[PDB]
Amino acid sequence: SFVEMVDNLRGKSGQGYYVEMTVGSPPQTLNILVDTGSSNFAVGAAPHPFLHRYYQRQLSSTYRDLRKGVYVPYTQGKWEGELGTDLVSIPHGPNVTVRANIAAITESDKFFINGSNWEGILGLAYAEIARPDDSLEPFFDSLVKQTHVPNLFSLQLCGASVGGSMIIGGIDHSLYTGSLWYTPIRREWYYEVIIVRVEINGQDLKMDCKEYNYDKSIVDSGTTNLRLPKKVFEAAVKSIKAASSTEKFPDGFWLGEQLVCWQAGTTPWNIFPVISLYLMGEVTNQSFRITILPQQYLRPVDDCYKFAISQSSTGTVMGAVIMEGFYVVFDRARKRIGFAVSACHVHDEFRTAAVEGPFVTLDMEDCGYN
Ligand SMILES: O=C(N[C@@H](Cc1ccccc1)[C@H](O)CNCc1cccc(C(F)(F)F)c1)c1cc(N2CCCC2=O)c(=O)n(C2CCCC2)c1
Repeated sequence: SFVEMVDNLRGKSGQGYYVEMTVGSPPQTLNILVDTGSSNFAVGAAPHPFLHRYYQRQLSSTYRDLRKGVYVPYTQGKWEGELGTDLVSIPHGPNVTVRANIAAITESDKFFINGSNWEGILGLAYAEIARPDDSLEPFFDSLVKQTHVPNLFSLQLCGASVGGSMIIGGIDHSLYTGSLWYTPIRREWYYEVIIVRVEINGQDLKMDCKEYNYDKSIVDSGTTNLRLPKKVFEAAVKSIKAASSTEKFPDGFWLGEQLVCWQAGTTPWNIFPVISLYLMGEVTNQSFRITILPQQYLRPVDDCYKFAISQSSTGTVMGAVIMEGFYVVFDRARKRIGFAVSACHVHDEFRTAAVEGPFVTLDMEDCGYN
């Protein structure tokens, strides 16, 4: 049913992926960044030098003021504004119209990005993390309640400027090859999962697995990098350095401070290691792994790249670095996230991104922090 949604996503580099939407009556058109790591629907609603277009409440006859402000701070950027509801559609989405909560963004800081082509943000996670609180129903919850759209969506982010698909209401077999493998959502707030082992070039990092999920581990289409807790990050960087020691790089590279260059075509991919995350599976003592290549974690901007693994103090964030290799299925109805090899992933002639299992892992519940 879903060819109509294929290729409904666009963007630039590490400036997020966006889908076209309409708000209000008559329909105003905006591009909205798709964000599995938050839960507020919000839109530019006033002049800003990075916005070429914005939402104008005056001239929608279906607007309703809710007379309540709201504030949202992210790992990067923050904004405040004014709540209301309005009628909203997704043109290359399902043929439906819904009445959703919408934040009209009045002030903001280091949120909007110059030349980005998007004007708001569609928070696809659960109510538990909506500002101002619980009770502001997120967009997808309204969609599901107000229509007959099944309670799942799936994302295929291609890292080629950049493109992909958001299939709302199901799964499209043309976007992946191999099998889908599934991990439980641990709790409905973020799309929280449990990582149970980490390998770099087939070698185990040998930490207490609690450290991998310290605070929490989440899947987040609105974050660029693979972000890793302090302890895990360093250990990761040590192993990555050693396997690539055949050449040396500035300390500022490993910190994302720098950038690193080679003769167009000549990038020494092979000297760089494969990274595997093992995730909790669906059956007793059962896990599977996702493997990424350096083409995913060295992101391009002589051909030059930035190291897109970085430190975090709020847990693991599996952003675009992770997602670009896979088709990712957010199966809210069964509380699980599926991974499969994406049909648009960047091939090495020697190696591939992979989703593999089953494997056996004991005490998987114990890997989650409390
Ligand atoms: O924090 C970021 N993403 C937000 C959403 C967002 C989109 C566009 C601009 C700014 C922010 C995600 O929502 C983060 N989810 C985790 C989260 C942390 C804190 C609070 C919340 C919540 F729920 F309250 F919103 C959620 C973030 C974080 C980024 N960073 C900073 C260090 C490495 C990295 O990937 C980043 O590069 N981006 C890029 C800018 C455009 C999108 C990719 C974004």
